[PDB]
Amino acid sequence: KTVIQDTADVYFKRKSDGKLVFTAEAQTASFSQAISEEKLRGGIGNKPLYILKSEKEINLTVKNAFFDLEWLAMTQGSERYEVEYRTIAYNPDTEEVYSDIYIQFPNVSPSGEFEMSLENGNALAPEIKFEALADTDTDEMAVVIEASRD
Amino acid sequence: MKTVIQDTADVYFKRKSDGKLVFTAEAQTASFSQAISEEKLRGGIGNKPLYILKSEKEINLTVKNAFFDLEWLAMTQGSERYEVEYRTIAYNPDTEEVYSDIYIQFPNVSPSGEFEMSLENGNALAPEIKFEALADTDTDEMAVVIEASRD
Amino acid sequence: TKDDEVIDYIYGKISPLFALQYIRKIDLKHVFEYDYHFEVNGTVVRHKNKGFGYMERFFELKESCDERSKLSKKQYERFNALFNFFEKNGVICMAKDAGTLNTSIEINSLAYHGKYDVMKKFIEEQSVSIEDDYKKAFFLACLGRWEESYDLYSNIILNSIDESNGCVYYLSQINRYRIYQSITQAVTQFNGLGLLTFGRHYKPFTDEFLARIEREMTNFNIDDLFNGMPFEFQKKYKILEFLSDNQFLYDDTVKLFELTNKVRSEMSEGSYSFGMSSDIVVLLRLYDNLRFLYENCLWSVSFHEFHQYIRNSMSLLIEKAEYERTRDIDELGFSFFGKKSGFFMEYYDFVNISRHFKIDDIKNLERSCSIDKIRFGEQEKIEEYLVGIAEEITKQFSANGMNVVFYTQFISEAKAALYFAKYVKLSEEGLGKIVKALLFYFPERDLDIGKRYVWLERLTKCNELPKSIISIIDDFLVLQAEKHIDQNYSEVSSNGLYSRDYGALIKHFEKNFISKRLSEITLCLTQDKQKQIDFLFKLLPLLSTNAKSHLLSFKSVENINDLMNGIRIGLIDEFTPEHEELIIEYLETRKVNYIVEKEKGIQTFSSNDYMSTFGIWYFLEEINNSKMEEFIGMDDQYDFFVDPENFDYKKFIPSWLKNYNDKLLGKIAGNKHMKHHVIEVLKERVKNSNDKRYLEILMNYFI
Amino acid sequence: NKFITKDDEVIDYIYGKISPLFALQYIRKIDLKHVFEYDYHFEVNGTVVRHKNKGFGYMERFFELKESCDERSKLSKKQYERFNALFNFFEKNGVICMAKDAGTLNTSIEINSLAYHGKYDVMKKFIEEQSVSIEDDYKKAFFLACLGRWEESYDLYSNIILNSIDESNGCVYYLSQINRYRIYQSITQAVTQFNGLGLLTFGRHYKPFTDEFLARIEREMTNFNIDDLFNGMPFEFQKKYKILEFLSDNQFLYDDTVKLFELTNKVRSEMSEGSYSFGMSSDIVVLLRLYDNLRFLYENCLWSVSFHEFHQYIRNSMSLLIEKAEYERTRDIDELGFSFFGKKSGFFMEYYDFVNISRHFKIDDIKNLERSCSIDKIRFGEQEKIEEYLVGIAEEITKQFSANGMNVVFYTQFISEAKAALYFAKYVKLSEEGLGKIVKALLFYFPERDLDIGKRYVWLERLTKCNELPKSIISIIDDFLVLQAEKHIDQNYSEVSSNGLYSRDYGALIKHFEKNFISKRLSEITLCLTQDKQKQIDFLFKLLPLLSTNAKSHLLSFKSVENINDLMNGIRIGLIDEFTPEHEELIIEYLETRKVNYIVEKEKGIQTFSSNDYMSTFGIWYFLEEINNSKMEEFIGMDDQYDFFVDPENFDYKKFIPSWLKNYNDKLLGKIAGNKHMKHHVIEVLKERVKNSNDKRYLEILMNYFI
Repeated sequence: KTVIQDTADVYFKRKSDGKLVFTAEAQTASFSQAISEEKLRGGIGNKPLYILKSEKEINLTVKNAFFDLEWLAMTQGSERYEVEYRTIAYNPDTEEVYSDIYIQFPNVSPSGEFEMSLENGNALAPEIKFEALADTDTDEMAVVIEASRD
Repeated sequence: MKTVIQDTADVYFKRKSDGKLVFTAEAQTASFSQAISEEKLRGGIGNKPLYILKSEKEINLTVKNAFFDLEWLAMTQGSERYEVEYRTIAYNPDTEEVYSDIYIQFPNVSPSGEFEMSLENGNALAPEIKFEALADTDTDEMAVVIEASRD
Repeated sequence: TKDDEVIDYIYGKISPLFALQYIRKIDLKHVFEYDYHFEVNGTVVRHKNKGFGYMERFFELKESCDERSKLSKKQYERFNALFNFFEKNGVICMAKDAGTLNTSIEINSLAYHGKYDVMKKFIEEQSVSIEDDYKKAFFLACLGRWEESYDLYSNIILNSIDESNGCVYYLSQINRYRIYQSITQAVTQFNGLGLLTFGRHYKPFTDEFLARIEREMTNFNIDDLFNGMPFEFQKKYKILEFLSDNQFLYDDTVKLFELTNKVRSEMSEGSYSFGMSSDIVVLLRLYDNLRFLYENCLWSVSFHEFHQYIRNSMSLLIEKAEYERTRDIDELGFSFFGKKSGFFMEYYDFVNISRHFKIDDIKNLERSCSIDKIRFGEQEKIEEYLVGIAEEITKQFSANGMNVVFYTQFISEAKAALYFAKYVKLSEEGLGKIVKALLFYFPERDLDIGKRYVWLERLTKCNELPKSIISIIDDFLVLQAEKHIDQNYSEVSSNGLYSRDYGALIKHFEKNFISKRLSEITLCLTQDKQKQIDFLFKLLPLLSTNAKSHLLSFKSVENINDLMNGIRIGLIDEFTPEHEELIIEYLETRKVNYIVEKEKGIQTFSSNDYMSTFGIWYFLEEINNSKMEEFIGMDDQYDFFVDPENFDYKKFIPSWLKNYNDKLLGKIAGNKHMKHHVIEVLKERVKNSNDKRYLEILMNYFI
Repeated sequence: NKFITKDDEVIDYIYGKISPLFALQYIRKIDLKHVFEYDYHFEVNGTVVRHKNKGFGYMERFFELKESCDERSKLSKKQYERFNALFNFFEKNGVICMAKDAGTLNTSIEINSLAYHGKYDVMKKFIEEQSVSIEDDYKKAFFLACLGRWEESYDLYSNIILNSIDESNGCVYYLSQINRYRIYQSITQAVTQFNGLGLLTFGRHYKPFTDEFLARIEREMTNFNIDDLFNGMPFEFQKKYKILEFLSDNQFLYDDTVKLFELTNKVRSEMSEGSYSFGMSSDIVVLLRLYDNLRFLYENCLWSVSFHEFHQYIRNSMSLLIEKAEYERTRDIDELGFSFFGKKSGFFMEYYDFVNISRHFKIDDIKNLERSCSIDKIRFGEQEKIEEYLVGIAEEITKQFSANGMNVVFYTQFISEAKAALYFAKYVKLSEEGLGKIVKALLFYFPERDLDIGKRYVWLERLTKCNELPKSIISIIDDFLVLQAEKHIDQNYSEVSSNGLYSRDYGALIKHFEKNFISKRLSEITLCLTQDKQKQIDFLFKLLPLLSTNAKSHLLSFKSVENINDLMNGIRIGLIDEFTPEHEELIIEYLETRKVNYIVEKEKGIQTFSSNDYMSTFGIWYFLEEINNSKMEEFIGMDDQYDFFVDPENFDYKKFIPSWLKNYNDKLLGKIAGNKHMKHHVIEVLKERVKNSNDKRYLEILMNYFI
């Protein structure tokens, strides 16, 4: 009858400068990696000599009520939105905080459904959905930093 | 007339060794289940026999409209294990004409339902009850089916 | 401003809640005029606060040390009371300072634990307070004594007018309405169906009592009960509106529906959840609802809607736990969740599943969850609960006095508990008690012979078989043998198992049994007891050599029923021409019957269908007689077994393969004429259905 | 009700108890028990049974009068008129006859609201007309609300609420007040969500409402408490229209949700047992209840139809029904499984079902249904009306986004329906003109914020699944590519995507369907371009097969290959046949740089990922014989798949991910199954995964290839 719960931490940041938008927590935090492929290409040209058809899409989700008070007001009155996750992991044998986990995305795009008009007064909770976006150059999306040097 | 499509059924119980027609007739829900199962209860034998099979086998029933009777109910107010007979009507898809009636009879039936609804809001009657088809060691039992439409 | 100005308001709008033993955390939003949110994990979040934060100051003071002493002695006592009350309900800190939380849940009601004997001691005791009378009435109501509970409720509601406490009056009135409803439904179901289910007419309530309760509450409505309460009770106790009607279970059920949809979407998508998952919320809410409804002596716990809610919550939790163990590796799992902390099922979960489920629901769980892999902890309390159940059953059904009303409310719990005892480990003496209770004194009306044997094997699955259980089974089997002496004592069963399986279960583990009692019984058997010789004929392997020699005389020689019975024990090892002749005679009679049925348009399905084992014998060269080929067209299984090249495979029902013994399935994959077709139906069934047995058959033997 | 003994008195009683209910167009059947004080019970089928009656069966008397033509003539002319009005009301509502005599019944479902059918132009024309009555004003208010003009909707509702008491109408006042409250709630949530996240989403601070309107809406109804609206207003309404009580509180979407939850539990339990149900199944009740609810909330002009709670209800009901249909498609029977109900409706998805799925679903839930059920096997009907609906969506989008006019308020409501419709139109056989219009609307005028260059390709390809590619669609995609080429002059454009595909895949898709597609306009664009402006070099080289022979020679003189992206793309287009040692040297250089930055990373200890692992493709090069160099082996230990492919002998199978096999081609899986070194472990891991999971692709891969 005793249940142990954990937390996380989320940090947005727009590119070309260091404007910081962040959430204190990520309750839902539904990280969803998926892979799906279908039949493709005509098959002509004899050898295909290539098997790298890949469709990797990454979806995120955050929960908060903190939209930052410094520039939200100034804009109130398309340069990427790169995110940096941060969390902690512990060694099961010792149950001590020894590792810090950093997850980084260099390019994201906010895609929220503007149809959350509910019927009763809710607990705010403006859930925000994000999608990993990639250019055509190289690398991008998944980068993970691992602590626990000792 | 757009898209609903409905049908109907019928249920008749009986008291064995007597002509007492005391039960419901309609079977609104009328779910009917078959299940054959086996396990490792024969996990080991002396080998070189011939077989036993087994298959357990058991069939369930449940009907609900109530209003059993008032005469036979009265005479019971003051354990043949009972028998049931089903009567359903099927139509030919090509012509959609009433031509076939199905006769289904189970010689033995064991009434055993959870004797506690205890629902918070009073319902519109319909005390759904279930049945279990008992089987003996003699022969046959289970189901006897007759098919109409000798046209 | 001043700290005293903060703590006085909290006492002012919290202190009246001391009459209740518990309040659920999410209900505190009502007592503060929707000003804050109090999550199921015990944290604090502001919603409509615009003035001073009277909420945050209390936790600030609780964390601080020197500020505690800066108040007056009366205010220090007030802070102590507020601290104690908050700690009892699990409100720990606020969101900003929230760290790691370990919520504590503890049910202390004697009703949950099923200690009926302690209830019996408590009831025979002179009460000294109104709360004691309320507890005694609830204890009687759970004990089945539905008649005196009404009188004690009337007395407590009559004596509670002249006291400044309306909480007892309100709760007692709700309970009275509930017991009246239960009595009405019970008598209706009795007079409707118990004359048929129980075999007789049972009238536990006199007509005067029903007439009086009807006269008293013909004109009572539950929706307006709160509005009739005085304005002070309207104001202080706003936390108790949601209990007046049945809208409370509606509001919990809709939230469970949303959570279930979210969990199912999560499972289908194959994502991960950080922070608080959607199942911990369901578990916490379920436990809060349980302890709310139990500690405060609310009678709503014995109704169908509560059972449905707890059933659905537990089913969702177990399904999520099963899916958690079989998730794919991907490339993120090990770093975040390594050394998987599986969902342990403790004593509380076992009691919940046992009490609130029926057999069909547990079977449905077993068909879609490998429940044997799940760990089972805290086994001593499980043993104590099971032994108490067995002793209560023995006491109830040994004396002449059976409480039918309590019988309807208790038999399901004992049934489910003895079923679920398969996955837990048992002590030797406790195993003896449980087996004795299941075999001897459990009623036959609700539990048949085949069901009894299946339950005995289920309980045997996890624990070995010592000598005490063998002696117990031997005693019951001797009792059944001696009871089978009247000319009309036929036996019935739902799975067709009977006493032969009891003999087989004895023989499977221990091999050299003698059973002196049965030898004594059979030595004195003279003649003219046909069913008595037939009963222990199938019991031959458990008999002595001298008893066997005695029984071989006046033996039921070769009748088809007797042939199958004798070949199921090993008396016949190889066929003789007489056996083939009898098989042919049975087949010819069946063919004439089929001609008659076709003339009458009748089709039959029997559990005593010998029509199928004949093809099995023919295919494995048991019988070399070659006149079977003329009976083609009687049954599909015969045609499939005897003529593999002539049967039309379209009639091949794929449910047949489940019943085949493993050596047939080895032999079924040897002939060319039955390999090209069975493979395709196997693939189709494994692709279009989720039955794992079909996949096993396709994988291990055919491939 | 204890004085009802005469037939004419029976008719008078029923008229007195039904007459107030002629103002509404339609009423829910199952709520008629509230009117008659719980006396009877109207089953969703249309029959009736006795529940709380101890006297004369007045409903039974009316029913037996209905079937007796002679007795219908035994009444006064006034009584004949009352009986005729009762008959018309009972036929429109849907009730047919009694339960004890009910035979085969065919209940009718029909929706007439113009808001449901998505006919926006006709609705605008109706709005601009001059009003006649107060009910007309109610209709125009609803239509304005659905059109995104929430500013004037409040004004019209205020006018009708001010003029309501003059005509002594009761229903209009109640309904207008409720709609006022919902429209206020929606305006407040819209502006709050705007200021919250639309600043990041749309890129600007959109203010479509003036501040004084917000001030007024805040002032008028600060202390509006909705639960008291029924109770506080005069008694004649409290005694006549007791059926309309539930619209006030929120329980009107709680009771139905709980009942659907119970029925879903029952259906799921019956699915896992194999039970056969006679009579009215547990799934027909869901369909009937949903259709009655839709008729009530759409015919009678209510604004509770644009909320999340109702969408959840429709989603769950439809998902349960489709699950039941898929299960009923495939199961086993011994002899009598087909004997009972020896036919099937097959869940023929009609026009109303398609509108329901389009309006109240998102992409994620449709994807969940695709994963679980097999929608392709379900039949489709009236392919003409669905074509009209889709063409209407396309024309609305083209009209809205073609001119400078954009209504953000309408954009919040229309785009989800547009997306759902264009996604789900994959399974329905389309025409020629409709296909052309839909393709044009998708390709040109659909906003790039809600649909990047990635998902457009997915949606177009899925619309080509059940159809062909006629000349018109090829020409219009060529037009899209030419617009892209004209656009490919910006110095910063990057063509970001969330799927990994770009304009080259559109051309590849065309060339798959029709190969001899020497492009015409792109050829001129390539010819007119010189060596100075080299931003278009990437876009042109990605799209090499769509060019002329003279353009081929010009690009041969143009362009260059120096880094590994050029090599990989040339491999993607099939230009490169083999490798001279120069490309091998480049690959070796990249691998060497990988080792040095790898030792640096190991010194600091990060790990990484980097996603598009070119070294997995390099291991594929090595295994599949096309590259046979021996220096490749010096880089063992980079990735798990790298060691799995390059040196299977010294590769531990613990580090094998089962999800790699999803991305394996026919020939590659055949080659890996043809080997013997690693085969047995591959079968063992695939079997372990198939046994305990529900991924059909895993079973198919295990069966077809390795067996």
